[PDB]
Amino acid sequence: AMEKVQYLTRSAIRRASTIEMPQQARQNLQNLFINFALILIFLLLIAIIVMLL
Repeated sequence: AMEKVQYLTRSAIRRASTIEMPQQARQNLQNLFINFALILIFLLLIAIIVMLL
């Protein structure tokens, strides 16, 4: 049967059907912390280069 297909689906739904501790809560907080920080630093960096070009 299409187990590999239902595999991604089970993992896509895992958050509500087979998730560990708050996997996406802890990952969404980490991603935002790392994405927000890198986006903020890249913005402050690109902004500084504008005045230091």
